[PDB]
Amino acid sequence: THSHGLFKKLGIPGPTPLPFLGNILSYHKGFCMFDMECHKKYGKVWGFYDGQQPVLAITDPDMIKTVLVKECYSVFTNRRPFGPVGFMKSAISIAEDEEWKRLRSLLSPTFTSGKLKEMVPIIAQYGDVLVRNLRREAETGKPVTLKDVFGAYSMDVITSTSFGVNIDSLNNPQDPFVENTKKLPFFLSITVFPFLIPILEVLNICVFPREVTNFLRKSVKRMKESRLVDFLQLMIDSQNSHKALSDLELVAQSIIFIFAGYETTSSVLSFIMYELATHPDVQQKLQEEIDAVLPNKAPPTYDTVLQMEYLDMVVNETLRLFPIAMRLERVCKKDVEINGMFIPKGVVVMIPSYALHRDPKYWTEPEKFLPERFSKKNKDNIDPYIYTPFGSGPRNCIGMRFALMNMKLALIRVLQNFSFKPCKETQIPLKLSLGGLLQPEKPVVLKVESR
Ligand code: HEM
Ligand SMILES: CC(C)(C)OC(=O)N[C@H](CS[C@H](Cc1ccccc1)C(=O)NCc1cccnc1)Cc1ccccc1
Repeated sequence: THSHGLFKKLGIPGPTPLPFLGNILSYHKGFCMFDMECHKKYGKVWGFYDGQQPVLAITDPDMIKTVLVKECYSVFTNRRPFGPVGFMKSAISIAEDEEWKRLRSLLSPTFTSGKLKEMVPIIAQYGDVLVRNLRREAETGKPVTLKDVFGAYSMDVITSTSFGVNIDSLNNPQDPFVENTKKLPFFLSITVFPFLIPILEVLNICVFPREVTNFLRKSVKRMKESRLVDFLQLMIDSQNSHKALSDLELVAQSIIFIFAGYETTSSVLSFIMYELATHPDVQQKLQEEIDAVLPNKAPPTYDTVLQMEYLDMVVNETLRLFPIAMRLERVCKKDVEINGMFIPKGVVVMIPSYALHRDPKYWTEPEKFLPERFSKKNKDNIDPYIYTPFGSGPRNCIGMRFALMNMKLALIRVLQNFSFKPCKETQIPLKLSLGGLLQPEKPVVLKVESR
């Protein structure tokens, strides 16, 4: 301190920071709105300060590719640290440098296409649970809260695809597992006071409610020593050139996968159903495609899901509008130059995906939900370093193909059986949480009718 002269020195523009707070008061309307304003106010690069922490936003695609792919191992290896994390330091998305590289290797084969194909039957079964739970509300002409019913399904897939546990968490009961996973303003104080992280790490306050972590640490070792197709097994089989996965490390990845696949899968489904309800022609076109590929509500398979091109377009265009990461970030670990621009050590480089996905300079009518932008005709004109809903380079979303498959199997089975209509209580137009997550302000409620 005061680092608040850094961008002024390098001649990079940006909004003037306030002492101690940097630019964070500018987050009051949300990260996303701030990034769009900076994009329009300042052009291709700009800097700002989370507290004392310099953040350099970059929007040039070549420069993005340099940061995410070309210089990843050498410079831009880690994300911005947050805490306190406790033992979750060993989790893949949080770990750093060689320890992350290791964990990436031990977990990468778990997410192959081949392994994903063997997970489809198990992921198929809970699609049926999803329909029946939906019908009980469709037969009772009462509006439905999608996040609840989609969460129940996403919850259902996680416990099965990661541990073998099998529940209908929606109704079926207070089964011992649904509840510790229920615990599925503090994080802002971190940024003005990031020097308090090591404080909280010697105090063992875990952002992961220390009890849940205590529940699964023992829960895993119950499962481990009971067996001795799912993620736990795929990881246990792995610990049988890198030191094998420890027993606590395995747990920490389990936790990351539960987090990853719960509110992401559920929220993206809710975003998709909102678009399909408020664009009835897309919904019908999708329903026809599904009936053409799977006549008589034939059960979807891995191969038939990959066959559905309009399904893919609907999914991709939704992710354009609602990229739930909002931003991609890498810590600069060395003095470097990329594409004719100096970057000093310790700067956080940030790619503002939300802003890039809704930038008129690449997207016509960016606010409109228009699946055709992803027609095999048009999909080729889309810069992969502008549309980046799963990141890019060695540190992109490891769960990407699982998550696309998991969501699509849900949609297919659901669209075979129901149509989705707006209720008077639907928020139209949907608004984003002014807060820190990409979620709707009010939850998505829609009318559900049986075909
Ligand atoms: C639609 C759902 C999802 C989306 C849009 C999504 C998106 C992302 C994005 C944008 C990143 C950052 C990548 C980067 O910085 O370049 C990421 C990281 C990650 N995601 Fe996902 N994700 C989703 C679901 C999942 C699921 C289901 C898993 C299951 C395990 C998962 C596991 C991970 C992991 C482990 C990382 C950290 C990768 C690493 O640091 O090596 N994600 N995800
Ligand atoms: C800005 C603040 C500090 C408020 O919260 C974050 O920093 N939020 C996370 C960073 S840990 C994240 C999820 C998580 C893990 C433990 C406890 C809560 C949450 C994780 O790794 N989840 C797997 C995942 C999540 C979403 C998409 N795909 C994969 C979000 C994150 C986004 C992209 C890459 C890595 C992390």
